[PDB]
Parts: sequence; structure tokens; C-alpha cells
Amino acid sequence: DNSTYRNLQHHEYSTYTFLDLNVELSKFRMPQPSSGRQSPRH
Amino acid sequence: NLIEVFVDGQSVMVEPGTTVLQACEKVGMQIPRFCYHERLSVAGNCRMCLVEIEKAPKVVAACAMPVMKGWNILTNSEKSKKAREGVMEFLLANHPLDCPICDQGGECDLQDQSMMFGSDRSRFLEGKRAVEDKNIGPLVKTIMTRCIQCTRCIRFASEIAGVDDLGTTGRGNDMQVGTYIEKMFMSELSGNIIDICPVGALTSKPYAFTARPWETRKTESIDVMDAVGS
Amino acid sequence: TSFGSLKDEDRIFTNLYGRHDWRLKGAQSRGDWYKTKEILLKGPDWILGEVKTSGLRGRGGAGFPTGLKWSFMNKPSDGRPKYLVVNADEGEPGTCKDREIIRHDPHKLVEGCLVGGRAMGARAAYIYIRGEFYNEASNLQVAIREAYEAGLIGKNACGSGYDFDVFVVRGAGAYICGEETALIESIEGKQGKPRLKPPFPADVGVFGCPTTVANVETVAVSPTICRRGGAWFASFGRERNSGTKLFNISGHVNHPCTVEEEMSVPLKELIEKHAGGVIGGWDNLLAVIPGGSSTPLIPKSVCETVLMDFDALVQAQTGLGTAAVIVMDRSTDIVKAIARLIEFYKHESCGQCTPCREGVDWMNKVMARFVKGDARPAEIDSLWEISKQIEGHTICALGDGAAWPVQGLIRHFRPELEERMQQFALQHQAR
Amino acid sequence: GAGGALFVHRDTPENNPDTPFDFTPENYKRIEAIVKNYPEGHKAAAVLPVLDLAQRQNGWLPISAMNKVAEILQVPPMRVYEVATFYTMYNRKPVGKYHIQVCTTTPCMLRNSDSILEAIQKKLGIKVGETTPDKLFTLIEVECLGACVNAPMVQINDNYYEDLTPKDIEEIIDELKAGKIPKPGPRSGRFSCEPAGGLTSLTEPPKGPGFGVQAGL
Amino acid sequence: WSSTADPLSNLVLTFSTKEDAVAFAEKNGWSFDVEERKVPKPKSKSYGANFSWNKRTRVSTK
Amino acid sequence: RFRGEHALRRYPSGEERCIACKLCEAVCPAQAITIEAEPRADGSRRTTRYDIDMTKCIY
Ligand SMILES: Cc1cc2nc3c(=O)[nH]c(=O)nc-3n(C[C@H](O)[C@H](O)[C@H](O)COP(=O)(O)O)c2cc1C
Ligand code: SF4
Ligand code: SF4
Ligand code: SF4
Ligand code: SF4
Ligand code: FES
Ligand code: FES
Ligand SMILES: [Mg+2]
Repeated sequence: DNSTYRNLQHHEYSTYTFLDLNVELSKFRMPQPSSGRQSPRH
Repeated sequence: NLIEVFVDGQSVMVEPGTTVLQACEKVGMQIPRFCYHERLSVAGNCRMCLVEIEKAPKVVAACAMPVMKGWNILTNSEKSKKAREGVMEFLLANHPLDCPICDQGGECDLQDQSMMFGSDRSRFLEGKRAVEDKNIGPLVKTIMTRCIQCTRCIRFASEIAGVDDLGTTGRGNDMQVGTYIEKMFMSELSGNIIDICPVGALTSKPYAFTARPWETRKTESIDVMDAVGS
Repeated sequence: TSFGSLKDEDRIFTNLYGRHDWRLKGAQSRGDWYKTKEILLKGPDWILGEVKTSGLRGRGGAGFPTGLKWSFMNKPSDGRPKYLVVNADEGEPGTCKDREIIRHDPHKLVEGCLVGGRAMGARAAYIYIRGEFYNEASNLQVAIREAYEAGLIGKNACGSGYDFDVFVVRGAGAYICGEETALIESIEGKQGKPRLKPPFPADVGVFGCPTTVANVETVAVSPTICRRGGAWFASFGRERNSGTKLFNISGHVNHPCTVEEEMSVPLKELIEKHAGGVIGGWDNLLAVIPGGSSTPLIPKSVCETVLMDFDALVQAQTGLGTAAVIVMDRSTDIVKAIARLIEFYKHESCGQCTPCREGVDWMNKVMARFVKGDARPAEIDSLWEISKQIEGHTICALGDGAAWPVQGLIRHFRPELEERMQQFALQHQAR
Repeated sequence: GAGGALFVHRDTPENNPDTPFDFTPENYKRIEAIVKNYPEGHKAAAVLPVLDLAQRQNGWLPISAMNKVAEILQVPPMRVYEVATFYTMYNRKPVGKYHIQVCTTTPCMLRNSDSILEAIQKKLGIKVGETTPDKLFTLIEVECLGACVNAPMVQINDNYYEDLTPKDIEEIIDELKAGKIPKPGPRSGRFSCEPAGGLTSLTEPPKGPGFGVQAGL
Repeated sequence: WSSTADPLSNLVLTFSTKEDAVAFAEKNGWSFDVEERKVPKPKSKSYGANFSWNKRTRVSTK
Repeated sequence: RFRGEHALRRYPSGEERCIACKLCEAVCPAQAITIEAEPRADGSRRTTRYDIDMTKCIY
């Protein structure tokens, strides 16, 4: 079957869909590196 | 150790990391500049310091280009002269005709470099832009139509005065230097933005319209208002 | 040898047009996430050798050797993180290939990011996608979440003992932030203006760390090149112009579309085979822009026998860049089209540096006068000279790309401009 | 040409530094998640995502929202203003409920996007850059939106409507003002960038895993 | 108007070297004070310093 | 083209044309022009002193 469009998942996307997934991925992230200072102006 | 470069065929030994502009300074040549200040960070946006390397096909910005070993710097080359003429043509194409009513008249780096490394004619047949003037305090008078967007005041503000209130708002030809909000740029070192501005965009308000540089006599003395002895 | 008539068994971007499942199950049904652990265990030098032998060139503009760039970033570590930055700021007019790839092959994109990060020794990969592609970004996030859950990325990626992170950064509308250095600046939360070079992103990149900016198509074809062998990829296409390319044919054509083809298919064959040909027939063709708006246009005579590769298009005084064919037939105002392109470049200029800022505004005004004939024949040479002054004197390549269409229009349609000026001058006397 | 936008701020009762704005707890959790995506000491890299989140919460970006973002990220308000004024996807003044953006670049211009623009203008009775009296639609012209083969096209609040005709866009506007939500995508019988006449490629089943895998790999 | 009574008010002489200037002053008999030349010292400038991973020289704007 | 007694003109609106630029003083061969300026009450760049010594001018 090659006559149907399978990308219909994007028809139900709220305004926070992109950020909601980003919250879910925060558990799988590796620890971030540190530059040794809190900010360039510290 | 020191590397060897060539300026107009003359050999000169410079430290690693030295720029083309500083090598020219070593050999005695002053490359034209608008955005470069030796006490500020490098910007490389005014494009007035474009010089030609002997065999390179593209000109480089002397203010931000470290010298390589064996490079020959052609300061007075045809490509360099044409590049300077083009950059000056753009700057003066968008600049306003305010020289007689401008406090920067006889001491303007735009006028002097236009008369030295620029063309004597204009082929700009369109209309110029106009920018609303800002207000940043009683010490600095701003006529932002004369600004060439060289970002000297922003870099000076940030690095020297530690005050991050100046910046560029907008994009393209409509980019404007200012505080966005009506905050006044007040500091103990706020007249130095008047000093470092190459154009009359920032000028001394108390000194406005009083005199011209060619009339004044300069006496070298020291400052007596504190113990620094400036 | 003739190039074209690409076979589906050799096409890389399967599931284009989105006719199959784009999720993890559908991707694994096709050739995705296959022997990725074996590739990672083979390691950086082998992957770089495969890429260099395949001879892949940059698909997002200037065609620099991707193997050479990745070898440049393959230097030993010095105490700083390493990043692969994938450019999905598809702001070039006429181009949709990155959008289609992200929307229909996100697992292929993620696997390519992982392979490139392993090749470069990079700990992280930031996919900077333009903000207008919200649904594409959401699909990419869903695919990344599926990969994380399946263990294909993250800690111990593919069970190879290699830790690799993948992030997605949505950037607001900035065609200039599409550029690599401006993209690096925009990731850092800054205004988004390009840096000077040197320093190069290999030495000083995002956050001051070694980064490599690569195109979506390049990173997406990287794992397929590693799997199939690279020699096959080099075999497809011409010499030094090899591989498969996505062409976006649009404009005055019967069936505008995006299609994968060989690297040296002739332009006329591509248009007449995968796009239905020019509306009203091929003889009704006026001009074709081979790449994006940055590339110069060519007339029908040049388009009659031109090939769609870097060197062949360079010989035609134009470039390839992002392969995006724009077709204009004889029933259009070529001057108005070029003026609209120059207006686009005026709006998208970042305004940092004087040549592009001032000169692009000036050329926009000059073209706006040209479209109505309110000019003189002596101003064409002035426009040519100012375009030449802009080119090569700017910080980044947007200034160069803003002058090439003007140069092409002056070079191939000067009689049109002069006729328009004469008509305006005659109509002025009519009062 | 001129875009008719001012890059200076004049305080008004509707938009002043004392305008009430603060992130909801869910938005604060989202911000905390966003910040952890960058190395420690470089949290200024989140200015664009946090500003976008503020705009998605508030509809637009007031000066109070910019100041709140600056306070949260410990970055200068001048830097926040620079970002907001540089990037065009940030609405510095209130817009309508639906932001219609018609692409007017050359590839869309060749396929008569002016007809779409005029159909929208006549249907809503507004000019480009103006907002309807009920504050429901805001019509603007934009550059290339990334879907050029599906021209002409418009973007309405992160949704692409492609292969449009005047009747199609009028139907879209009717559905929008009727409280419904039109289905995004091409409206000319197509589903994606494939040729309208048919599939000129990829007409065979895709190969399985390891189709052309080399000896070593 | 600005009146004066000093004939040497507008008199400025140009010399190539401090030694020549001092010799001229000594042979003309006027009292003199000499100030040493203040050249600007060389400085280290790097455009890559504006984008630093862990230093304070990183700029917040361009 | 005859050169005689000097005069300062005005605009048709009545505002004086001089903007206190001192090109007069810069270019005068005989240094017969003395100009002193300060911002006017409305902020205009206008002269407060403009003297010409007709016994020093060479016309
Ligand atoms: C989607 C996209 C948009 C780009 N936009 C620009 C642009 O506006 N200006 C520019 O000078 N280069 C632009 N480039 C090219 C980049 O400077 C850089 O060459 C590219 O991102 C990485 O090179 P590659 O093709 O080898 O991967 C763009 C590249 C891509 C992929
Ligand atoms: S800043 Fe310089 S060029 Fe501009 S009006 Fe003043 S004197 Fe003339
Ligand atoms: S106001 Fe002066 S110092 Fe500041 S960017 Fe403009 S020209 Fe440069
Ligand atoms: S060429 Fe234009 S877009 Fe590029 S840095 Fe200069 S002003 Fe910015
Ligand atoms: S000072 Fe300047 S403006 Fe006034 S009269 Fe003389 S030349 Fe004219
Ligand atoms: S002085 Fe070098 S670009 Fe300005
Ligand atoms: S030209 Fe309109 S979407 Fe690209
Ligand atoms: Mg000044």
C-alpha cells in the first residue's frame, strides 16, 4: 500500500507540543559540561 | 618566536598573533579604519581596513587577520584602493549632508578618510534614510542620522564601563544603535563615547555649536579634580 | 557516460513524499539504525575514510568536501566539549528538501547525527531548525524520544560504550541565521550575526567549543554512505561531482515537486521528466535559476545543454548551491522577479557590515527604479559596478549572493532593461 | 522597501514596564527543562526559547515580558531587547487571534500569490499589516516559508496551507471564523511535495535492512 | 576682540629630532623644558577572544 | 558678479540663513571675519557674534 499519507500525526498539535516533549527528554540527557563560572560576567 | 612578514616588500619581524594592521603600524603605515579601536575588542564590520595579500585572490580585514609567515602586505595596491573607495562610497551614500551644522566638522574621521582614501564624486541618485534621535542624558547629544553603525559605543560601554545598556535594535539597513527604552546612559565615563565616536552621532551637549577645531589652541596639562592626575 | 534515470533501489531518501511510516518501526523496516553499533566500533578514522572516498560535497550551498571538514575537526581533544550542529534553517527560496527530510526521515537524520558525532569525536549534536517548521520540529522531537527510549542514542548509544546527546533548537525567522557562523551565534542566544574567519568553527565554534556545522542532507546521507560502502556513492554521479541530489523544481512548470536524482542529470531532462516540462512547452521557456536565489540565472540557450552539477554550472557562470530549479517562462517579468529577489535579500540582510547593508539597499532601490523604466541606460553599468563592489568585500556570503542575480540579469537581459527604459522615456513625452 | 516598523519603545498604558506578566508554573517547569540543554555557565543561550515560550503564553511580547525573561536568565535587558527586535517571529505589539502570513517571494510570485493576497484582502476587508476590528485576523506579507513547490501558500499559527486558490483560502478563512480548524497541508489533491500527475519515483516497495551492506561495515 | 602683547604667541617651530630642537633652543638662548615622546605600547588583540569557552573576554553582542 | 558691501541674507520665512559654520573665518584671506556661536533659545545653531572688519577685508 503506497496510496495513503502516514504523516497525519501533526494534525493534533497544541501550542506547547514541542516544549512538552523537551520536558520528557530531560531524564535521558547526559550531564552538561561546566565552564567553571556561573556566567561570562562572573 | 618572532615570524617574518613583508609590508610593501619590506621585511618586518612580528610576534605570533599580530594582525596585519599592527604589522603596518610597525612598518609605519596607518591602515584606514572606522570600527577598530586598539583599546576595544575587534569588530571587523566597517570593512574599511581591507588590504590585499600578494598572492591571495580575496582581500582580508587587516584589523582582524593574524599575519602568516612570509605574507606580503600590499597596502597601496589597486585592489586595496578600490575596496577603500567602495566602502567609503557606501558610507557617504547613506550619510546625511550635515557637515556645516555638525560639531565634528573639522575633526571627522569620515571626512579625512574620504578625502584621503575615497572618491571625489557621488553616483547615488536615490533618497537617504533618516533616523529618530535618542536621548541618553544631558551630557551626550545624539543625532543618530549620522551614525555609521560601527558599534564602538556598544563595545566601549560593555567592556570599559561595565554598563550593558547600548545595543543594536533592528536588522538590515534599518539597524539602529540605541537603548531601545528611554533609559539614559549615565556613568562616570560617559563622555568617552563622545570621544570614540568617529562621526557626529555622539557629541558633547555643553560644547555644542560653540567653536570649531581649527580655531582652538591646545594646551597640554593635567587634570585636577581627584588624585588620579589624568 | 550519461547520468540520470536513478533507480529506486539506489535512491537514498526512501519514504519521501511520506507514503510510509516515519516512526521507529517504519524506519527500522527500511535501512535505518542497522549495524550502527558496528559502525561506531569501527570508529572515527574508518568513517572519515569512507566519507572521503565517497567524495560527498556540501549540499547546503558551497560544495566543500565534508570528509575534509570532518577531518579538520578530527583533531585531538584539549579539554573542551565537541559539537555537531545540523543546519535546518531552510530559508533559501526555492528549497524544501530539508523540510521533507525532517518531516519524513527523522530517524535517518538522527542516525546520521550520531554517526557524524562519533566520526568527529563530538559529545553533542544540536539540530538548529527554523521556527516556521513547528510540525517538523515536533516530529523530530518524537523521533528523538523514540530513539532515546530504544537506546539508540544517549548513554551507551547503540550499546557501543559511546555517550552522545541530541538536542533540537528552534530558531526564529532569520535567513542570515541560516548561515553557519550566524547559526552558531544564534544558538548562543546572541543577536545572530555571522562571525569573521579566522577563527574557524573547528577551532572556536558554539560556546567557544569545537563544532562542525553540517547540512541536513549531508548528515542524513552519511550513514547510508557508511553502510553501502561509499564506493557505490562515488560511482553514482560524475567525477568529483558524485552522489544523489534532491532537486526542488518549481515556478512556471506543470508539476512542481521535489525529486531525488543523480548528480549530473541534464537540466532539460530533469524538468521534462520529473516535473512535466515548462508550461506551454519547452520553447516557451525564458530563464531558469538552477540553485537558490543566490545563484545567477541562465537563458534558454544555456539551459538547453547544461548539466546539474557543481563544475558544469560553474562553467555556465552560475552555481549549484542548494539544488532548487526555478523556472520562468516567456510570460513573466524577469526584471520584476529579480527585483523581488533583491528585495528579499534586503529584508534578510543582518545589517552588521557596511558593504552588504548599504549596497543591498542601494541595489534594491536601483532595481525598483529599473522595473518601471525610470532610469537611464548609463545606470546599468553603475549597478554592475556597485554589485561588483559588494561582492567579495563582505563578512559573510549573503552579500555575494545578493549581487549574483543582479550580475546575471545585467549579463543576459540588458536589451530588456534598455528597451524598458526607452519605452518609459517615450511615454514620458506623452504626458 | 520600507516595512513600517519602529524599533524604539514608547511607554503606553497598554504596554509599560509595569504591565502584569509572569510565567505559569507549567511554563516555569518548561523553562527549567530548556535551561538544562546548554553547558553550565552559558544559560544565556536559552534567550530565544524562553522568549518564544513567553510569546506563546501571552500571545505577544510586552516590555514586561522581556524584562521578566532577562531577570530569569540573568542577562541584560538590552540583550533581550536586541534579540526580540532582531528576530521577526517575535510580536512586539498585539496581533490578531490568527496571524495570516502570505509568502510573496519569487517562487510563490510566479504561481500568482497576488491572487491569494487579494482574495484575503477582499474577504477580510483589510490591508496588509492591518488587524480586523474584532481583533481576529492579522494579515502580513512574508518571505520564503520553506515550502516553495507547494505555492502559493499561507501560514496561520504554525500551520501550513499549500497549493491554495482564492476559493480555497476563502474556505480556510470561513472555517477559521466559524470556530473550526482547517486541516493543514496542500489543498489540490496532493499530500506532500510529490508531483501532481503521479509518482515519477519511489513506486516500488522500499528495501529491507542490509540491502546493500558491504562486506566489512 | 582678543588683544595681545606677546609677539611670540603664534610662533611654533618644527624639528625632526629632540637633539635638533634642544640645540636650536640653546643657541637662541631661551629657557626650555623637554618632554619625552609617549608612544602607544603594543597590544595583544585576538578576534577569537570575543568567543571564549571559560574566560570573561566573551562579548554579549556583536 | 560685482563685489561691494557685505550683507547677511534671510530665508523667505524670515529666518537668517547663517548656521554658524565658520567657513567664513576659515577661508578669509585677511582674517577679517570674527564669529562666535551658541545654541539659540529654540536650540538652533545660530551666531551670537558676527563681525567683519571692512578696513581689513580685501573684497
Ligand atoms: C538550510 C541552510 C541555509 C543556509 N543559509 C545560508 C545563508 O543564508 N547564507 C550563507 O552564506 N550560507 C548559508 N548556508 C550555508 C552555510 O554557510 C554552510 O555552508 C552550511 O550550513 C554547512 O555547509 P555544508 O553544505 O558543507 O554542510 C546555509 C546552509 C543551509 C544548510
Ligand atoms: S559626522 Fe562627519 S561626515 Fe557626518 S555630517 Fe558630521 S562632519 Fe560631516
Ligand atoms: S554612535 Fe558612533 S560610536 Fe556608536 S556605532 Fe554609531 S558611529 Fe559608532
Ligand atoms: S554580508 Fe550582510 S548578512 Fe552577511 S554579515 Fe554583512 S551585513 Fe550581515
Ligand atoms: S559662517 Fe558659514 S553659514 Fe555663516 S555666512 Fe559664513 S559660510 Fe555662511
Ligand atoms: S577597521 Fe577592520 S573592518 Fe573596520
Ligand atoms: S518562495 Fe514562498 S515558500 Fe518559498
Ligand atoms: Mg563624535
